[PDB]
Amino acid sequence: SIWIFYAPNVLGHPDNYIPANPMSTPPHIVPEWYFLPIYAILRSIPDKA
Amino acid sequence: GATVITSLASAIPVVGDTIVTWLWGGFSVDNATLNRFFSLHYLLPFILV
Amino acid sequence: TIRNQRFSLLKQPISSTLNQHLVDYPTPSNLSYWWGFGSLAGICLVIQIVTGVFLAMHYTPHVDLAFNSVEHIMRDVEGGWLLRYMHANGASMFFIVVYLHIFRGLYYASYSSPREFVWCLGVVIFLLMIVTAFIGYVLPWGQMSFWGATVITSLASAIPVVGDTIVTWLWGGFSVDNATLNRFFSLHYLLPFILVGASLLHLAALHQYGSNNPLGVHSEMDKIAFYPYFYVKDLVGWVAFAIFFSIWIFYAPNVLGHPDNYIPANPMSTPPHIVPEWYFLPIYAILRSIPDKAGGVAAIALVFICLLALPFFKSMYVRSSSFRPIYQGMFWLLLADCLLLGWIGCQPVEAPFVTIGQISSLVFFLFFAITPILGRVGRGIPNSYTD
Amino acid sequence: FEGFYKLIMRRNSVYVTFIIAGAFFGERAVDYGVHKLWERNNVGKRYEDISVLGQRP
Amino acid sequence: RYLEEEDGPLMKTIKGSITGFGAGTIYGTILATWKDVPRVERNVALPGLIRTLKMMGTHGLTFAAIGGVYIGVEQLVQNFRSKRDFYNGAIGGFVAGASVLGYRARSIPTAIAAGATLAVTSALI
Amino acid sequence: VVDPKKYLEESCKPKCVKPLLEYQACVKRIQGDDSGHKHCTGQYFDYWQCIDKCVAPKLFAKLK
Amino acid sequence: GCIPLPNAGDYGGWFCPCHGSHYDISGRIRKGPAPYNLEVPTYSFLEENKLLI
Amino acid sequence: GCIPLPNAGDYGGWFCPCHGSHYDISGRIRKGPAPYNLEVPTYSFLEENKLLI
Amino acid sequence: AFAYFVLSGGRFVYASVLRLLVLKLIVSMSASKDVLALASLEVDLGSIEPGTTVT
Amino acid sequence: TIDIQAAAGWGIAAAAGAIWVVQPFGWI
Amino acid sequence: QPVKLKAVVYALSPFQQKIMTGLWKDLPEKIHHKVSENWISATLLVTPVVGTYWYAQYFKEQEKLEHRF
Amino acid sequence: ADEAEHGLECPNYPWPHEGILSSYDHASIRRGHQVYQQVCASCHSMSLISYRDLVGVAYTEEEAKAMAAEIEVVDGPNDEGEMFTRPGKLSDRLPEPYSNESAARFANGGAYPPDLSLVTKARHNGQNYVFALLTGYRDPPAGISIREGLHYNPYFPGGAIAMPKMLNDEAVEYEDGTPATEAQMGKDVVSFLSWAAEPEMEERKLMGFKWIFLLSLALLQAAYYRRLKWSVLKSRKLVLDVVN
Ligand SMILES: COC1=C(OC)C(=O)C(C/C=C(\C)CC/C=C(/C)CC/C=C(\C)CC/C=C(\C)CC/C=C(\C)CC/C=C(\C)CCC=C(C)C)=C(C)C1=O
Ligand code: HEM
Ligand code: HEM
Ligand code: HEM
Ligand SMILES: COC1=C(OC)C(=O)C(C/C=C(\C)CC/C=C(/C)CC/C=C(\C)CC/C=C(\C)CCC=C(C)C)=C(C)C1=O
Ligand SMILES: COC1=C(OC)C(=O)C(C/C=C(\C)CC/C=C(\C)CC/C=C(\C)CC/C=C(/C)CCC=C(C)C)=C(C)C1=O
Repeated sequence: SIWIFYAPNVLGHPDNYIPANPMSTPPHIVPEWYFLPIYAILRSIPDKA
Repeated sequence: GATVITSLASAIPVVGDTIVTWLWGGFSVDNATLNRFFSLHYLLPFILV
Repeated sequence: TIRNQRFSLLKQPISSTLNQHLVDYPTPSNLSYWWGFGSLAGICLVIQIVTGVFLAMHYTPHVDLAFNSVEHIMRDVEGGWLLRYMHANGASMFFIVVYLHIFRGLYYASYSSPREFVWCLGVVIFLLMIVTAFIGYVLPWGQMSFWGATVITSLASAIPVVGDTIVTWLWGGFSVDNATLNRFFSLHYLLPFILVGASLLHLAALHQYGSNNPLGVHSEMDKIAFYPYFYVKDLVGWVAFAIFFSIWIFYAPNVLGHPDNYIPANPMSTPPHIVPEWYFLPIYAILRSIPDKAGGVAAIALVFICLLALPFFKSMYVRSSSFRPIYQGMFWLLLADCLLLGWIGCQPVEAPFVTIGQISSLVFFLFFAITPILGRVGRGIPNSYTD
Repeated sequence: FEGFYKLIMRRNSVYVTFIIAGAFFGERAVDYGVHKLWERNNVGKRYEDISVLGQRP
Repeated sequence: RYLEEEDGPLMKTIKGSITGFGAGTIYGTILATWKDVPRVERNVALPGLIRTLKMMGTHGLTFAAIGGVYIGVEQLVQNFRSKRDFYNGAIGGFVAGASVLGYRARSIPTAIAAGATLAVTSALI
Repeated sequence: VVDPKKYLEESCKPKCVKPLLEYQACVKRIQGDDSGHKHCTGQYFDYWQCIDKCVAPKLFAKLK
Repeated sequence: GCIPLPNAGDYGGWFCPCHGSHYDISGRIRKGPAPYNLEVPTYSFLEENKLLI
Repeated sequence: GCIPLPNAGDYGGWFCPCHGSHYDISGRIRKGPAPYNLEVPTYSFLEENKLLI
Repeated sequence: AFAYFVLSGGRFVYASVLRLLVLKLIVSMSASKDVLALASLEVDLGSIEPGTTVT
Repeated sequence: TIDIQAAAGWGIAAAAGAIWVVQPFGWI
Repeated sequence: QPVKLKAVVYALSPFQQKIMTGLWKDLPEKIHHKVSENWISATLLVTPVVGTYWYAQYFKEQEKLEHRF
Repeated sequence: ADEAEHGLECPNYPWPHEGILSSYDHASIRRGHQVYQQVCASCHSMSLISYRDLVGVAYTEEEAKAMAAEIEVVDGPNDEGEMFTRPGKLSDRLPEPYSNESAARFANGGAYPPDLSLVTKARHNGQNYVFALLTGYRDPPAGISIREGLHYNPYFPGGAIAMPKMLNDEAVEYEDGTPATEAQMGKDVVSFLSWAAEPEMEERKLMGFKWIFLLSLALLQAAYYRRLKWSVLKSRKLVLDVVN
């Protein structure tokens, strides 16, 4: 309830409130916070494969 | 966010590009991708149950 | 035995539940092919779920895009016509198979003790099937879809005080519009999964006592494992059903439908002929047989009241119609009456179909009122028919 | 049929490859034959049989 | 030369079965009357009448089956193939002959002979 | 040149004499107005239904 | 909720194809399950040919 | 598949904000996980002030 | 031996049917004909000032 | 010494199946 | 609860029997059985459907001819 | 009233695409498409059909390209923010005659010319209906008058259609040299319309024949398999003590 009624948008990012633009690209593209640890493991290896 | 993860398949050398475009339903993230993500988003939670 | 070592993998805890309920479950050896329609209905349910999931990847539930997304499935996506025709004619195959299944249980009195709960779960499944197929037929958003959704939501108006507020809550507005379509799509995705759970409970009730048999007698002295004996018997039916399904899919994919649903929905003009899909016509006929709004809706509910109360009538102790000449005769009259009701629902409301519809509705209800009389009277058969 | 049994049915792995090969080759043989019947039953009605094909002004 | 009718394949089959039953009843009556009565039956009347009626019914049934199946298969040939000739019909005569008269005679060569004869007879027309 | 269907519709008239003569008699029986509600639509349909059933299985041969 | 077809029925008014409702020229229900006449909304004239609903 | 940011990175070229790929003036990657350089399409010059792709 | 030969004939068809139905669902997710119909065109452009880029 | 033969015979079955489901004759 | 049975059962291997020829064995007697047991049941299913259908066509034809001037 | 209300029932014509191994007559599709773009297209839309749909069916790739370039398609906005015009491409749908349904009704006496992309699937007995309607304009029966602006057609329900007779003789000129009579154009335009409603029919029919034949073979094997497994049970000899 504390998240729903008083901090409903702090767990997300404001950039999702802008309609999708295939042309421009957000300077800070991140996933939801619960995918961040996997996403940091992917970023550390300097090779796509 | 969708443009990256649906591109994770390209790391496969032989069929990587083929899997990405079959995943996308085209050549870019568009309505075919959003329509198929919605159907899978309805079905996966019942598998999760 | 002491299970120190590991025997057959089927009896390990990894597969024991699957083994005892699908591989080794004892089945009466004299089951006929009429017992293969439960697995056929299970396959039809899987066919509906699989094709619908893939169709939902191309369908847009919006009154401005719904009709064209179905046309885009048939014209643009590879194999889209097949997914569409396998789903639209699959619902028909789902109802043919389940109707044959129901009349099998009516002929052999499979609803009687100890299998009352099995019949009751089946009646609920029939209700779930009707709602699921009806709201799905609205999704293409053609002329039949729009006017079909208009009357069945309007059915709630038969309740005097809160009827109008239920109808409008169902619509999401003062008319059938995008709010109705969008919520019908969501419910159409959810309900088939509830159907899966209901059929699993239906099967578990059946395994409490085992299946009935064409003789209707105690069958524990002659039972065989389901696999392979009834697996290969079901496999004959599965291939036969596939040939039957394929004829409809490839050579007549539109005979079990009305051309009016190829016209985009027009809220201003009703079509001159407005009817549901064929599997709903017998209910349609009973509905219009009553010249009263509340009377018609009450009759529709009484159809499912009578089905639910059937296993609880105090009956004679003989199940199968093969030993019940009077009940056997009444079953075939009920079957003919049910075919007649479906044909009447396909006709315009005028003479002589009103009189024929009213008599057909009465005879249908006479089947359920007379059956408890039959068992009650036939209780005295053994004391009267002596050696 | 026992000579055939000794080469293919003795091991399931071979007998499985036999069913995969027959699925492949059987499907191709029916594909060709159904198409040949369709060509023979529809002489002159094809797109390559349009006389003025390629000549639209 | 043939422009006096209203047709209807199902009506055609029904009327043909009905005519077949009538002709078979007449034929069975004639055959029953031609025969003498068994010697154990000369002094009692009722079993002779029963045998006559049984012969009437059996012959009506077999003739109705022929007269129905013949035209039924004739139309089901000329409906699907949708070509009008004497060929459409040679098949109906054959199938009627074979099926009914081989079920009756219990012989396959007799079925083939009966179908062939009916085929030629319907071919001439 | 000349419409195959129209020629065939005139050449099939002998097959449909009975619906024709019944339509012709209906026309006579309604020549008086009677406030303009009598008509011969039913007999009209029977005649042309018979004519159409005669012309249909021979028209598509004259067409390429 | 269906729309009654005009110039149809047993009374020269409207006939609803869905369940067989017959409305007279005045829109009153005469035959069929329908329990009420067709609803009259508020309306008025302006001079002779402008009708406001 | 992300879109690199112009005038960014430590090579004066392009910087991908997604997983830190760095490109130079000639659209070549110098560090990061991207295997290849920026693809060159088929362009020409019809006049001094005219491109085509 | 005769039985196993007769059973393998039907086993050809079951595998063929299973393959066909799986590939139908897989390829239905591939690019549609309208999507493939918008994958080739030419666009022309002009000139821009030094040190700047245009997307 | 059969497990190596069963492995080799099931690899052939796997290879035939792969060439059968995906039929990459245009790509070879 | 298990039953307690006493019986002798002899069985022959499936690979020692003809599998299909029994489908067309004594075919005429099979048809005879099917029509003999079931002709009452077939009449109670076919007569109401055909009878009611025939009356409806008979009704519609006459009603169509009364409205014809 | 009674019989006019549904209309006159259409006959059964032998369409060349009827039959379990029958395809469309592609020459009649191309001919029937010229009838559409010269007679029908001024008032009827075919919004489901693209110019690429005809490639490999009636027209070549170049023919369909030159066809689409002949028409003016709106597009934009440009970089200045206005809507412009461009030649059609193969991806473009067949053009609409009117701007919306109300414009269509205003041009046609208040009646809407329906979209013809699915009309043979959107009517009962649709292919025969469309042919019989187009060739079925004639004089009304005695005692039946038709409101000015309407034309009598017994195949239309009610008998009064806002469509005028459009298939007058030589209304089109064919590219191959076929006499364009009313009945010839009526045949060709229905072949075109039937293909437009069901462009998948040829692939559908080749699939149906192939698999029904194969599934029939599996049914024979399924029966043998079932009988092989059950034979040990069906031929067993059971001995029991009981008599009555
Ligand atoms: C900056 O950039 C990045 C982001 O952006 C902001 C991110 O947000 C993230 C975080 C994201 C993740 C951790 C999710 C990635 C992981 C997975 C598994 C992806 C989730 C998977 C998918 C999207 C794939 C979806 C799968 C399908 C479409 C499969 C389709 C197939 C189906 C449904 C069935 C197949 C069919 C058959 C076998 C045929 C027969 C079927 C029958 C049913 C009969 C990262 C790392 C990132 O760097
Ligand atoms: C999706 C719908 C259904 C599924 C999947 C299903 C499944 C099954 C299965 C697998 C069986 C056992 C095997 C068989 O007898 O065929 C069975 C038995 C039975 N079903 Fe259902 N069924 C469905 C609908 C219904 C309905 C609608 C009814 C009744 C209104 C019903 C009543 C029964 C009864 C009484 C039996 C026991 C029959 C006997 O033992 O003789 N079922 N069902
Ligand atoms: C979760 C599984 C299911 C999903 C996702 C689903 C989804 C859909 C979708 C997207 C459509 C619209 C596309 C079309 O018109 O063909 C549709 C139509 C339809 N569905 Fe389903 N469906 C499912 C299960 C079922 C079941 C179980 C039934 C039967 C009881 C059913 C009956 C129908 C019917 C009758 C139509 C209309 C077919 C037509 O006229 O075109 N569906 N469904
Ligand atoms: C060969 C050319 C044409 C063909 C094949 C064609 C086809 C059709 C079809 C199939 C219908 C449907 C009738 C129904 O709903 O049962 C129709 C109706 C109609 N057409 Fe066309 N059409 C053609 C040309 C035209 C033209 C040139 C016009 C206007 C100048 C026109 C105006 C209309 C109108 C107003 C209707 C509706 C009439 C009514 O519902 O009362 N059509 N047409
Ligand atoms: C011309 O007329 C007619 C039609 O037209 C063509 C028809 O087709 C039918 C066919 C309909 C039949 C047989 C009955 C359908 C039965 C039911 C119960 C459908 C009602 C359910 C609906 C609309 C959706 C359910 C919604 C819910 C539960 C709300 C969800 C809310 C929450 C979960 C909180 C009939 C009878 C008819 O006469
Ligand atoms: C003696 O015993 C048996 C029977 O006699 C009563 C049978 O009639 C049948 C054949 C029929 C069955 C099993 C009908 C069951 C069907 C249902 C519940 C509907 C469709 C089934 C689904 C969706 C599968 C649900 C089950 C699970 C575990 C979910 C996961 C599965 C998948 C994702 C595919 C079998 C196998 C059987 O053994």
